[PDB]
Amino acid sequence: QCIWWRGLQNAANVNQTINNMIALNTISYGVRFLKAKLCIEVYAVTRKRLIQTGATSYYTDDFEQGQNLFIGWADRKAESIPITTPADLDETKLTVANTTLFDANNDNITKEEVPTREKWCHTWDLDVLNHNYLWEPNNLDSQWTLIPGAQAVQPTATPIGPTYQEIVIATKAIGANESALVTTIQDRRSYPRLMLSQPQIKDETDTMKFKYQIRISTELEMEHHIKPDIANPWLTRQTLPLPALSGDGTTRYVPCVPYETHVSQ
Amino acid sequence: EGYGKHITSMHVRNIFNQGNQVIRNIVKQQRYELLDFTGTEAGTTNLPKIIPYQCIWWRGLQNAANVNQTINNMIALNTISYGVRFLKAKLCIEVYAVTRKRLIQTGATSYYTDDFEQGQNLFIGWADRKAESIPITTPADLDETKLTVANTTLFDANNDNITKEEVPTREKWCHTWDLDVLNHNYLWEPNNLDSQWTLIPGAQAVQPTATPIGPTYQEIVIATKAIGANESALVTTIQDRRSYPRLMLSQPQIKDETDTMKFKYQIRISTELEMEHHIKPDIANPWLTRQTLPLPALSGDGTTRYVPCVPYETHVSQ
Amino acid sequence: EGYGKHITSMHVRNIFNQGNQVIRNIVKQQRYELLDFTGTEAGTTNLPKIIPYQCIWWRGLQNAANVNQTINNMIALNTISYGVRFLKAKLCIEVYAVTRKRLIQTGATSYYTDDFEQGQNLFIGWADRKAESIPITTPADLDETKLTVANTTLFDANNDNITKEEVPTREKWCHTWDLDVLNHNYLWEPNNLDSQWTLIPGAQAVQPTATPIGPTYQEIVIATKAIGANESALVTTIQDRRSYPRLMLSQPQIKDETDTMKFKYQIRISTELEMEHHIKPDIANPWLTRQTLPLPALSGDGTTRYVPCVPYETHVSQ
Amino acid sequence: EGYGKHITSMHVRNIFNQGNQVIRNIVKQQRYELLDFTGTEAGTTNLPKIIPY
Repeated sequence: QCIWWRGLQNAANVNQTINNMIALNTISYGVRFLKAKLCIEVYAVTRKRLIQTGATSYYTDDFEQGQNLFIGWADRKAESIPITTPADLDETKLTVANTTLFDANNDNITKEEVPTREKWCHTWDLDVLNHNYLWEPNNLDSQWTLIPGAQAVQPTATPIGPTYQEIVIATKAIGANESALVTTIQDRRSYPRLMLSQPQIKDETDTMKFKYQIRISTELEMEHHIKPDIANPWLTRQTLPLPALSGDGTTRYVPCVPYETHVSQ
Repeated sequence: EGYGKHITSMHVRNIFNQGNQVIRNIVKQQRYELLDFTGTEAGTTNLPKIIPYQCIWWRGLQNAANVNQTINNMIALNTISYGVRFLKAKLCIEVYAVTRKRLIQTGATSYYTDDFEQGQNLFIGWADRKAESIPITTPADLDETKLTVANTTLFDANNDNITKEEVPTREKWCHTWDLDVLNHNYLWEPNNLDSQWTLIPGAQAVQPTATPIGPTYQEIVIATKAIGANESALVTTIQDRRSYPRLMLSQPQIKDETDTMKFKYQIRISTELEMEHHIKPDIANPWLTRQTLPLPALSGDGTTRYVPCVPYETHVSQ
Repeated sequence: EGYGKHITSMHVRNIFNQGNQVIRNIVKQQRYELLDFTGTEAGTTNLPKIIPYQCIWWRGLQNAANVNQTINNMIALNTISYGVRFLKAKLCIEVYAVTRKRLIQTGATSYYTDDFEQGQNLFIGWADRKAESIPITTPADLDETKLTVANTTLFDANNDNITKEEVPTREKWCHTWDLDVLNHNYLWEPNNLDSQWTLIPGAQAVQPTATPIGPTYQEIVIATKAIGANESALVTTIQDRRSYPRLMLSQPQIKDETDTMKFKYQIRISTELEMEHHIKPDIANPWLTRQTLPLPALSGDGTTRYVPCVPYETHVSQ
Repeated sequence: EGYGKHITSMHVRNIFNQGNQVIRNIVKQQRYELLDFTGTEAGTTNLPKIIPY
């Protein structure tokens, strides 16, 4: 949900691709994201087996291929992601206290289990916008910037603005002289919270502890509409900014609504 | 390696329905009522009778003495439902009798008697081609028998602006409204319909500025709903402009001698309001509200509040 | 003589439905639970795990921590319904893991560790071909993880009376019951299912004389229901004899060294109980009860009460 | 042994394009200019005008 496809959680990962987008966003008046593709691979599954010599206890790591990684969708539930900083986006170190996929009383999660040699790869269609509108070019250097698509929920402590509601209304300031009125119809999009977890197994004392090796592949297709040959400052009327968590708040919560109901006509 | 006819490999499943389940209930209220234009007081005057179909009166809220188990169902279904979409509201009226008050004089005193006039018949006013509103003080004011507006009539000698259908005794007049305006997969917040200022679905863009409705009467809806202190929801929907003219009942206007003739009708007013409740999902989602927008309601501190009842919508060629 | 397209001659109608309306709700309860045969106490012993499908445990009554909005729907629908008929109860079990406790000794002390055995698998005991009952003290006793019966096992060296299907990890074992026995247009009294001694539909004619059920387990039902001080109702129905054997779960019985090997399984036990609620009619009829007979329940002052769980019914040629 | 419609066995992939991507831009320059052979100075003389394509 955060624009993490740039790998903003770390500066050590910048592919020339990102360096292209940074450039193309200088020469483009607007962009429309599409076909964001998340593709995950599990090379290994490793469990920490406690051991005791009776003098001391040391841990070792063994391969369990039978067990496998789980892809939680956090569907059928309303859960948000705290974001303090971009480093917090790292899915390896990102967690929410008192959350689990396996809930003994009521299991609300749809989850697909990913074995080692099988790769789990999901795709999002990020072009919601119609009526010939586009997204303001963003180098995606801010994590509070959230993907296209409208999940109408916003924290009142961090007002998004119009960009999560199907019917958009915004007054953009081109300059001191000219405001622009942007109005668009985009479809409500859910974007449930997606999470990864190990099997929950009580074993002895605390639950079993697995550590997975994965290769997480990402493709975010972006169509940049380049600025015209002659400067038009007023193309902005077709561009509306990316949704972003606003406010003075250091930590900010993305809605991640699970799903949208469907109604017959 | 396991054996059984029931066994099968594990596949992705979560049995929970994520809110796709629906329940269609019909809110039914049926009454045999007196329309008395004879009386000089308490809305029994010659003044026409207004049916507040625009207010959600289909629950028979004008009186607590009429609560059918149906309403007691809706009350329940509205506890377990995140949203509902009204549809096919059906008003069906029957005239069992027509009774006129014939003045009589013995010369010592004058007494009234009641005779049957079958030739004359009840009139259904639409108040079309005119802009008229209904004052609502309280729910008891919704009663169409006692509900009136001063200095109003169906028969206007100078200009007759009313479309009106005349209902004979043994003929029943039954009209139907399609109350599902909402599209783009939106629904109405569940309401037990205990408030009369709550108005039916459909968008008649007029609102009194003394009692601001909010967005729900304009085709393009924009609202920020408070789910909790933490999360606001932005509801935006396109619904069609709907007229909902003021519908009223009246007797013939006949000058006779002195004041006009006075009729009193016996009618059975049958009502069916079809409601499709979308039940809450198996797992609590507080944020389904983003697909629900509240019923239109007359707001403000005002005790008396006027429903627009716009007569009609023009049509334009493309 | 009246004019309109809506008008028509009066015909016999009463819009009220006289109870013909139905609502199908699915009671869903889904859990990821631990089956621990390692522990020496609190039903975690080697003793097999019993699933009390015979008790109405589909509400997850063994714990209040599991209440899905579904159950909160049934609670409501049972307020507005005169009767319900259960059907297509579906039990679906999944094994995510299989974990054995391997004893270890350093010679100073002995500690236990847990390893994965995928080759071994969970067993579904049917307790068929045998007559076994389930003690129920309280609803918490319904938990199939901690529910056990002393001196019971699936593997009996001398005579093995159990039909049992073995469930590997990635395979899910899912069985289904048809809970609509009732015919002749009869229904079950609405029950919020807050009592475990309440037992599922279907007639297993056995009852403990210490806890008399009443007529509801015999094909030919006869009961006098008290509607009020004034009116008794006589309910009589023909329903088919249903077995409902005791279903239980267990680990392999392996003697190894000293006590048998000890496995602990991780499972997700999925449940769908389809319920068709017949809503109360628009007008109160207290006497619909004549078509409803109460759910079977273990009665008496007894704290602990035994469900029969008859294994099977014989079949005879005509 | 894993379940999903998205899941599939792992195959050789490196999503990176190794330079096969191309962008066609048209460099456009458009002008309304004066050709003056009248002036006696500053290349405005009779001498022809050369376009340095």
